[PDB]
Amino acid sequence: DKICLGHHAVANGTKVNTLTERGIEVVNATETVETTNIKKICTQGKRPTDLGQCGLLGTLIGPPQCDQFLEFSSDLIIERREGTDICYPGRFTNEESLRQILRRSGGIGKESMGFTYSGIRTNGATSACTRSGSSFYAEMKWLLSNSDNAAFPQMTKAYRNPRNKPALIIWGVHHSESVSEQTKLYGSGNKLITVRSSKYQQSFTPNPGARRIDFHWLLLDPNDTVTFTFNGAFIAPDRTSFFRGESLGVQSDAPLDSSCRGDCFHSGGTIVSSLPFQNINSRTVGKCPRYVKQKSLLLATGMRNVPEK
Amino acid sequence: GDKICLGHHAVANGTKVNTLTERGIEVVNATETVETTNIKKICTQGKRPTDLGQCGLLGTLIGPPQCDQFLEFSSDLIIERREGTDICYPGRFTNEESLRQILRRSGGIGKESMGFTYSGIRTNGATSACTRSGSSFYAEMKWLLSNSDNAAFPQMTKAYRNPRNKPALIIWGVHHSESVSEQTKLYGSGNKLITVRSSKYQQSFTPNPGARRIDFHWLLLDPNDTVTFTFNGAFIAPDRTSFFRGESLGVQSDAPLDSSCRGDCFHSGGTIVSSLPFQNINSRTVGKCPRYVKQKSLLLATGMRNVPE
Amino acid sequence: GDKICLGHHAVANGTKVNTLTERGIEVVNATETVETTNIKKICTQGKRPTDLGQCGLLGTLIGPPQCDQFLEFSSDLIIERREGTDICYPGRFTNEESLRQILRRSGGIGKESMGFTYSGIRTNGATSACTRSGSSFYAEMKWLLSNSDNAAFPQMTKAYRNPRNKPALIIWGVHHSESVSEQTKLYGSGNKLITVRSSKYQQSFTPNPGARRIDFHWLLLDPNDTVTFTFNGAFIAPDRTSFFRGESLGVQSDAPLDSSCRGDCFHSGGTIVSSLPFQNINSRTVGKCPRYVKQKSLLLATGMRNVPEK
Amino acid sequence: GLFGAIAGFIENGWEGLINGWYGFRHQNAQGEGTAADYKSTQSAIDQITGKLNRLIGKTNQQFELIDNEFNEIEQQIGNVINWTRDAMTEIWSYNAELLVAMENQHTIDLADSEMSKLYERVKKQLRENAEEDGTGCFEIFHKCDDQCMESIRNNTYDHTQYRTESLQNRIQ
Amino acid sequence: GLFGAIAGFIENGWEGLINGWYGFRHQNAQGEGTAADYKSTQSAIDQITGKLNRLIGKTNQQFELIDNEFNEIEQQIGNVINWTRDAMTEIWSYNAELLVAMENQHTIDLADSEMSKLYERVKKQLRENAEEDGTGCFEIFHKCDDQCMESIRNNTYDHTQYRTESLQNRI
Amino acid sequence: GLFGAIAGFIENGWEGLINGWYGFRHQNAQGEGTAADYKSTQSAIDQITGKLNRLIGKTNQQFELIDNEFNEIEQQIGNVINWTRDAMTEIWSYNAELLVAMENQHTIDLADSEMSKLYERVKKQLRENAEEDGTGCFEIFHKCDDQCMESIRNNTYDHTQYRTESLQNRIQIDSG
Ligand SMILES: CC(=O)N[C@@H]1[C@@H](O)[C@H](O[C@@H]2O[C@H](CO)[C@H](O)[C@H](O[C@]3(C(=O)O)C[C@H](O)[C@@H](NC(C)=O)[C@H]([C@H](O)[C@H](O)CO)O3)[C@H]2O)[C@@H](CO)O[C@H]1O
Ligand SMILES: CC(=O)N[C@@H]1[C@@H](O)[C@H](O[C@@H]2O[C@H](CO)[C@H](O)[C@H](O[C@]3(C(=O)O)C[C@H](O)[C@@H](NC(C)=O)[C@H]([C@H](O)[C@H](O)CO)O3)[C@H]2O)[C@@H](CO)O[C@H]1O
Ligand SMILES: *[C@@H]1O[C@H](CO)[C@@H](O[C@@H]2O[C@H](CO)[C@@H](O)[C@H](O)[C@H]2NC(C)=O)[C@H](O)[C@H]1NC(C)=O
Ligand SMILES: *[C@@H]1O[C@H](CO)[C@@H](O[C@@H]2O[C@H](CO)[C@@H](O)[C@H](O)[C@H]2NC(C)=O)[C@H](O)[C@H]1NC(C)=O
Ligand SMILES: *[C@@H]1O[C@H](CO)[C@@H](O)[C@H](O)[C@H]1NC(C)=O
Ligand SMILES: *[C@@H]1O[C@H](CO)[C@@H](O)[C@H](O)[C@H]1NC(C)=O
Ligand SMILES: *[C@@H]1O[C@H](CO)[C@@H](O)[C@H](O)[C@H]1NC(C)=O
Ligand SMILES: *[C@@H]1O[C@H](CO)[C@@H](O)[C@H](O)[C@H]1NC(C)=O
Repeated sequence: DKICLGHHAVANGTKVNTLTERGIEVVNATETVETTNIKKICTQGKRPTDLGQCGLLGTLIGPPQCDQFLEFSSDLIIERREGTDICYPGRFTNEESLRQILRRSGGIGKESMGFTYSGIRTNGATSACTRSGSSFYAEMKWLLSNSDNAAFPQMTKAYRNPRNKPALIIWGVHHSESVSEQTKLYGSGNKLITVRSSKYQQSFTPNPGARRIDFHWLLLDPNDTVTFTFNGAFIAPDRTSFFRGESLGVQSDAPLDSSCRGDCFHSGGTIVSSLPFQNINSRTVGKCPRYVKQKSLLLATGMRNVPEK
Repeated sequence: GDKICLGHHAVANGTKVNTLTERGIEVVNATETVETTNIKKICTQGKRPTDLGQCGLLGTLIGPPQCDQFLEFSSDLIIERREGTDICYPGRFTNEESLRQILRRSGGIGKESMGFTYSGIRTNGATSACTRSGSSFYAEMKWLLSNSDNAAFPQMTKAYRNPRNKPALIIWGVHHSESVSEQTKLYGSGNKLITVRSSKYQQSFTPNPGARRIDFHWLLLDPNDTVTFTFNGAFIAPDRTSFFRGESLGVQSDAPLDSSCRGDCFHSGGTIVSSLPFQNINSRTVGKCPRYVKQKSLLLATGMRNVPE
Repeated sequence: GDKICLGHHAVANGTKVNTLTERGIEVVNATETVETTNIKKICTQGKRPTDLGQCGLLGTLIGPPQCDQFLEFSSDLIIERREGTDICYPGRFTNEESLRQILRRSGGIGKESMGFTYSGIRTNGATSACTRSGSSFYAEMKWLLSNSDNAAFPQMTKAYRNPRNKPALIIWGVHHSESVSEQTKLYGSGNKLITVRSSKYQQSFTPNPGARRIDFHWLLLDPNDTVTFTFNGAFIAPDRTSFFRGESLGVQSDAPLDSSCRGDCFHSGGTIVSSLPFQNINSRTVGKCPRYVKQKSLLLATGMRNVPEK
Repeated sequence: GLFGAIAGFIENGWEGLINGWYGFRHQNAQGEGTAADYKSTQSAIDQITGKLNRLIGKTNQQFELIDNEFNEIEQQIGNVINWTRDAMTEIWSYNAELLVAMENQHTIDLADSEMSKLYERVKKQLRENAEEDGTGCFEIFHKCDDQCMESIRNNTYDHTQYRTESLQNRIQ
Repeated sequence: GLFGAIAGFIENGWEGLINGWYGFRHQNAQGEGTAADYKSTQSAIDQITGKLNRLIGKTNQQFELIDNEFNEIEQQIGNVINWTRDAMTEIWSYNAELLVAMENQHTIDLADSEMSKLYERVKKQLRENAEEDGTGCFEIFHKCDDQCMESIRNNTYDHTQYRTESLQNRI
Repeated sequence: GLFGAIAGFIENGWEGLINGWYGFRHQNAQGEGTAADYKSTQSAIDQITGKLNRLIGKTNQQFELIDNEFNEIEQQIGNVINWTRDAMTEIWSYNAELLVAMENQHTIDLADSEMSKLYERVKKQLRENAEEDGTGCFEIFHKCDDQCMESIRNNTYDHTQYRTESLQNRIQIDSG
C-alpha cells in the first residue's frame, strides 16, 4: 500500500518567458498587453463636442464655419482634420499653446467687453469670410476710417475683468495688401498697436505686401485691466472668453459612439482595458495603460506544466 | 517525554505591509521609504545664501534701485521671491528665462567697468520711474542723448575687449520713445540704428517709437574677443559688465531662510531633509532630492511575518 | 565505515559582486554588464561614410565653396567636424538644429533644378566672402538685384511644384544690407517684403539692414504641392532643391575614420563596440547603443557563492 | 523550480486531477483513487490572485496632447517630444518585459514551493509508518484502507495506531 | 512563506521571545525553558540591514530649475516639461511600488528560510535520537537534562552518547 | 543562501573539483575518490546561460543626437534637454543597479537550490541504509565498494540489495 503526491497538468499548456528560460510551458497565463482597439470615440457619460469643419481656435474669433461653436460646453473636445481657425488669411501667434489651453478648458463662455465707437467705421467685411454676403469674424470688429484715405484718430479702449476667473483676450493686426492699401483703410504713415496689462506689454506694427489678419492673445487676471492703444490696422474684440471647467481634448478621425464608455482616447478611437500595458498607439490622451513595443507579454497564472507521456 | 521545540519571535501588534502576493500582510517591523515630513524653511546652514527679495535676478545686471545691494554678490544658493522685479522703467529682457538659468548657477556676479567715456553728448539720462533720492536710472547703465533738445546725436563707435579668463556678460538697451517727436527731442531727427557685434554675435536694432520702453539685450563675450557697439541714438549703454564667480543653485520659494537647518533639496514650500529614497512632498524640486512618488506611504519590511500568540 | 559526501566547486580567489542583501560577496565567476572600452576612431567598415571636414552639414544645401565636394552626396554614416562651417557670407539658418537633425538621417542628398528663369533683373549677385575662382556665391542659390544702382526691383512671383515622389527641401535667403542706402542701391528705395507660401507653410520676411548678412529659411514641400515666392527685393533665390536618398546616421566627432573596425554605436569620442546592456562611456550617442548609466561597473554573477577551502 | 518537486523528483503532472492544483493518489487492496488537496491549492491560487490584483485594474494618471497631428508644431520642440516619448517607450517596454519575466520565475517557484510543503507535511504526519520512495510516493508499511487513506488526506491520521505493525514490516 | 516554516508548520511566533528572532523552547523533568539562537538571528538581521544600506542614505543627482513659478514661461515648452515631469512621476511611482513589494516578498521568505535552516540543523544534529512532532518540535527519546538541552542549542550534543537509550525507547 | 547548503551545512567548496559545479566525495576501503555530477551542474549552467541570453547580445535601442557638441543650442530648450537626459540616466542607472542586484541574489540562491536538490536526491536513494552526519555526508551502514559508490552517483543504486546489512549496523539493540 502507498500514497503518492502530485499535481495537475494539461495536454496543451501556454508558453511564457522567465528570468532563466524562454518559452517554458505553464498551466495557464493571462495577457498583460492590450491589443483590442475600439474604432470609435466612446462618448457615453460625457458631453462631447465634435468641432467638425470648425477649428478649435476659430471658436474664439468666429469665422462662418465656427458660427455653431461660439459658446460650447463639453468635457470631451474632438478636433477633426477638416477644421480651420480662419477665413481671411492669417494665423495665431503661439497657436498650439492656445489650443492646449482650450482643449482642457471645459468649453468657452463669451461675454461682451462693451466697446463703443464714434468718428470711425466698425462695419469692415471681406469676401473670404462669406456669411449671407460679405462679413467678418463674429466676435471681432474691423475698424476703418470714415472714408478712403481719412485719418484714423489715436484711440484708447480698456477692459477690466469683472468675473472671478481669467479672461481670454484676442485682437487682430491687419497687414494690408500694399503700401497704399493701408492709407486707404486707415491714416497715413506709421501705425502702432500697444496692448497693456499688469503683466503683459507688446507693441505691433503692420507689414504690408501680403494681405492677412494675424491674431494675438493674452490671459487677463480678475480685477485687472487690458489697455488697447491704436491708430489703425487694428481688429478689435467685441466679446471675450471665460472657461467653464474641465475637459479632455482629442484629435481623431473616429466616429462618436454614445453607447460605449471610455476614458482613454487616441486618433484611432478608444482603448477600454483593465490591463497595465497596450500596443495600440504610442500617442494617447486621458487615463491610459502605458504603451509598450511588445505585442504580447504573458503573465503566468499557473504552475510549470509537466504533461503525462 | 522530553522535547525541544523550535520557533520564532512575534509581537501582538505588528505592521501591515504589501508584497507581490498580498496586500496588508502583518510583519514584525517596517520602516518608511516615502518622506512626507517637510520643513517650511529654506535651510541655509553650511551655505552662502542670497535672498534677492524685492530684487529680480536679472535686475542684478542692470541695477534698478531694488537691486542696488545685489549689484555684486557671492552665493552658492540664490533665492528668488514672488515680489522680485527686474526693471524700473517699462521694458523686458530678450530671452529672459535663458539668462535667469545661467545666472542661477553662476555662483554670483562680479562687476567690472568697460571703460566707455563719451564726448559731445549728455550721459545723465534719468527717469522718475527709477527713483533714488530723486530721478535716477539703471546703476550699471548710461542713458545717452544729445546735448540739448533736437540736437543731432553724433555717430559713435564703442568697443570693449574681454581681458578675462572667463566669458563677460554684455548688456545694452534700446530706448523706444513715446512718440517720433520725443525721439527727435532726445536724439537727432532721422533713422536711428544700433549694431552690436562680436565674433559670434551680429544683430542690428532700430527703435520703435510709440511704445515708451527700454528693452535689454545680451551676449556672452569670449576671452580676448571684442564687442563693438555702433549707434547714433536711442542707445542705453553699459558702464559695467558681469563675470560669474563659480557654482550655485537657484531656488524659487516663499519660505523664510533658516541658518539652523541643513539641506540639499529645495522647493516652493521649503526644504526636504531626508535619507529616504522617495518623497511625496513636491513634484517640483531643485538640488539633490529623493525621487517624487505619488504614494503617501510605502512601508519596507524589516522583520519576519508576524504571527501573534 | 564507508561514507559519501556531497559538495560543490570553489576557487582560491573569486569575484566580488553585489546582491539585494549583501555588498561585495564573493562568487565563483561574474561578468561585466557595463561597457567602458571605447575605440578612439569612427569605425566605418561595411559602411559608406562621409567625412564633411571643412564643410558644414547645412552648407551641403546652399553650397559655399567649402561644400563644393558635397553638393550631392550619398551616405549611411555622416561625420560632422568641429571646423565645419555652413556659410561664407555672414548669416545663419533659422531652425538650424532641427534641419541638421533631418539631414543627419537623410541618407544623403540629390539636387534638382527648380527651373526659375528671370527677366528684367540681374541674376549674377556675387561676394568676395564666397571666393571660388574670383567672387562667387552659394552654388545652389541666386542673388537677385536691380538692373543698376538704385533702380526699382519689380514685384515678382515664382512658383515651384514638387514633381517627385518624396518631400522637397526648399531653401531661400533674406539679404540684410549694411545700411538703408545699400538696400536702396541694390534693390531700389522703399520697403521690402518677401512672402513664402505652400499649402502647409506661410511666412513673411522683411529685411533688417545694419550689418551685412544673408539669413536662410526652409520648409519641406509635399509631393505635388507648390511653393510660391513673392518679393520686391532683398531675396536670395533657390536654383536647386534637395531630395533625400534613404537612411543614415550623423555623428559629431573629431575621431579619425577607421575602415578596419565595424560598429553601430557612435559618439564624439569614437565608436562603442559592445554586446553589453549598459555603457559608461558617453551619454550622447547615435545608432544602436547600450543605455547610458553612471556606474563604472556592474558585475553579474555567473556562478555560485565562493567558499574557498581551509 | 527552486524547490525540486514540480518538474523534479515528481516525474510529471496528473491530467486527471481536474479537481485542484495538488493532490493524493493512493493504492491499496481496494484499488487506486485520486483526491485534491484544497488547502495547498487555495494557497497557490490566492497568491496568483494577489499578483493579478496588483497588475490588473490600476488607476492610471491623465495625460494630455502635447503635439498636433493636423498642424505640425515647431520643429525643435517636436523633436524633443519625439525623443522623450520614444525614450519613455523604451523604459516602459523594458519594465514590462522584466516584470513579467521576474513574476513568472517567482510564480513557478511559488507553485513548486506549495508542492514541496504538502509533500513534507505528509512525511511529518506519517512519522515512522512510511518510507519515501523518491518519486513523491510514500510506501505505507501497514495496511491502510479507504478510511485510513482518508485520514492521511484529512490530516487526522494517528500514527500511534499503526506504529507497531509498521515497525515490524520495516525491520523484517 | 516559500519555506513553509514561519506561518506554516510552526503555528505561531513567541511573544515571550524578547531575546532574539529565532529560538528553542524545551520541556523536561525541570520545566520549560526559552533561549535565542544567535547565528540565525544575526543572519536575518544582517540581511535586512543589507537592504537598508541599499535604499537609505543614497547620494542623488542634482537637478536644476527648468521652469518658472513667478514668471510663466512659454506654454509650448511648459506643457512639455509638465508632461515629462508627470511621466517621471508615473515611472518612479511604479518603480517604488514594485521595489517595496518585491523586497517585502523576499524579506518574508528570507526570514522563513532561516527558521527552516535552524530546524533542519537541529534535525540532523539529533540523528536517530528524536522524532518530528509536525509542529516544529522534536520528541526526544532519552532523558535530556538542562545541560543536555544546552548541548543541542550550542551544537555540542553527541548523539552516540544517547543512541542505545533512544532506539530502545522508540520500539 | 536561501537553501542552507552552499555556505551552510556544507562547510566549504572543493577547489579540486574542476570537472563540474557539484560533486561526490566518497571514502571506502579502497580509498578516496571525487567525481562531478553532470545533471545538476548543467541545470545550474543552463539557468545562468538563460540569464546571459536575456542581457547579453540583445538588440540595442536606437539613438539620435538632439544636442550640438560644437555650437551650443539656445539655453532654455538646451536646459530642458539636459534635464530630461539626466532623468533618463537616473532611471537607467537605477534599473541597471537593481536588475543586477536582484539577479545576483537569485543566481546565488539558484545555485544553492541545485546543491540541495542533489543532496535530497541522494538522501532518497539511500533510504534506510545511511544517515546524514550534518556536514553534507551520508554515513553508509554497509560495505560500499567503488562499484557501489558508482551506483549511487549514476542513480542505479538499489537499496534493497543492502538493507539487511544496513539495519543490522544501524539498529544496534535487541528487537523484541
Ligand atoms: C498731463 C501731462 O501731460 N502733463 C505734462 C507732463 O507730462 C510733463 O512732464 C514730462 O513730460 C515729458 C514729455 O516729453 C516726459 O515724459 C517727462 O518724463 C521724464 C521721466 O520719465 O521722468 C523726465 C526725464 O527727465 C526724461 N528723461 C530724459 C529726458 O532723459 C524722461 C524721458 O524723456 C522719457 O521717459 C522718454 O520716453 O521723461 C515728464 O516728466 C510736463 C513737462 O515738464 O508738462 C506737463 O504738463
Ligand atoms: C576702407 C574703405 O572704405 N574701403 C572701400 C570699400 O568699402 C569698397 O569696397 C566695396 O565695399 C562695398 C560696400 O560698400 C562692398 O562690400 C564691395 O564688395 C561686395 C562683396 O564682395 O561683398 C562686392 C559685390 O559685388 C557686392 N555684391 C552685389 C552688388 O551683388 C557686395 C554687396 O553689395 C554687399 O555685400 C551687400 O551687403 O559687396 C566692396 O568691393 C571700395 C569700392 O570698391 O572702396 C574702398 O575704398
Ligand atoms: C485561465 O486564465 C484565463 C485568463 O486568461 C481565464 O479566462 C477567463 O475565464 C473566465 C471564466 O472563468 C471569464 O469570465 C473571463 O472572461 C476569462 N478571461 C479571459 C481574459 O479570457 C480562465 O478561466 C483560466 N482557465 C482555467 C482553467 O483556470
Ligand atoms: C548641457 O550639458 C552639457 C554637458 O553635459 C553642456 O555642454 C558642454 O559641456 C562641456 C563640458 O561640460 C562644456 O565645456 C561646454 O561649455 C558645453 N558646451 C559645448 C558646446 O560643448 C551644455 O552647456 C548644457 N546645456 C545648457 C543649455 O546649459
Ligand atoms: C523597527 O523599525 C522602527 C521604525 O522604523 C524603529 O523605530 C524601531 O526602533 C525598529 N526596531 C524595533 C525592535 O521595533
Ligand atoms: C568566467 O567568466 C568569464 C567572463 O567573465 C568567461 O570568459 C568564462 O567562460 C567563465 N568561466 C571560467 C571557468 O573562467
Ligand atoms: C515626430 O513624430 C511624429 C509621429 O511619428 C511625426 O509625424 C513628426 O513628423 C515628428 N516630428 C519631428 C519634428 O520630427
Ligand atoms: C504646469 O504645472 C504647473 C503646476 O504644477 C502650472 O501652474 C502650470 O500652469 C503648468 N504649465 C502649463 C504650460 O500649463
